[PDB]
Amino acid sequence: SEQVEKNKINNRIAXXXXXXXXXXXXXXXXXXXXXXXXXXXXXXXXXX
Amino acid sequence: SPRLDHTRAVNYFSKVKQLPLVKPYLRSVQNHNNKSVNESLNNLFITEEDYQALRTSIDAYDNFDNISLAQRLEKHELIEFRRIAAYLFKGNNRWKQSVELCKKDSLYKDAMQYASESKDTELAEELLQWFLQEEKRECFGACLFTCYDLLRPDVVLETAWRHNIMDFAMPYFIQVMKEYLTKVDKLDASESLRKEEEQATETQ
Amino acid sequence: ELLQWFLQEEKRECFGACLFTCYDLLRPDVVLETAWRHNIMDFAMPYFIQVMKEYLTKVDKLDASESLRKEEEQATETQ
Repeated sequence: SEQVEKNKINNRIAXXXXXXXXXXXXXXXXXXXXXXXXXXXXXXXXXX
Repeated sequence: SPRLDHTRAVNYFSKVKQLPLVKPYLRSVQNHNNKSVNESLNNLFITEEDYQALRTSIDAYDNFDNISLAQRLEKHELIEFRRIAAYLFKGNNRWKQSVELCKKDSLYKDAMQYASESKDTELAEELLQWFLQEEKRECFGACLFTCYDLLRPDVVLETAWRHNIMDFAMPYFIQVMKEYLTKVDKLDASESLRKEEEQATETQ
Repeated sequence: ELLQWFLQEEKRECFGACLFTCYDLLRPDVVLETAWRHNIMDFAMPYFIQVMKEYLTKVDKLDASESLRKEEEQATETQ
């Protein structure tokens, strides 16, 4: 019950440093976030 | 507790269809790293759907059959274990987890993170070459690849020219390596002058 | 400062982002990119970017040359 219930919930809510950032950043192409700012700014900056 | 062999107990429980009573019996215990413990213990956390414990139930004690265990997990629908069976099979060995993907379990997410720690460099071309024919986040692909030192050489930066004329503009990274290969050049020219300077001095 | 401004207020950015470069290099990667964030289109021009290329391919010439200098004398005086 609860587990299969917990199941569906997902599919339902919509160096090290550099790596982590880039990851929690992604969404770039999704709409060119690296243009608006986020993606491009964050990446370039904490990427040099 | 002290002064049982455990090995001669779980056996009487398993062929009993009642072993779970010992669930807590496995609580303060499981320090013994014993096999019957983890072995069915996992089998327990598996059909029971426990992941928090199961994960921690093995976040230390590594005494078990690192194989078939993940075989029953893959056969699931609830990715929880199809997500850990993914881990369980990879376990401090990143090559398995990626080289075993395809449409399913191709998560635009963890797939862009479990490659990074790899060492079989070329596997990047493996993944990337694939990104091209089957996905579009090639951007995040061909990029997160690069930024870690350089695993994305000239070989790949070109593959995209012959191939995809259009599609390639993105760079964050290609330049990270540029002044990087312009800064190591800084300090290098610096020590070159070091030499020059001392030489001319001691010998003028 | 100047360049960032060229972009938002003028178009000769070409002569701008260029006469900048040709002198050693004061226009690093930092600036060559600042222009991307924005302008996908608008950037093709180069005269200079390559002036620094074989420049950073010629200083490499003489450098490999002295590297071999070393190699040559070493192997000679000793084996």
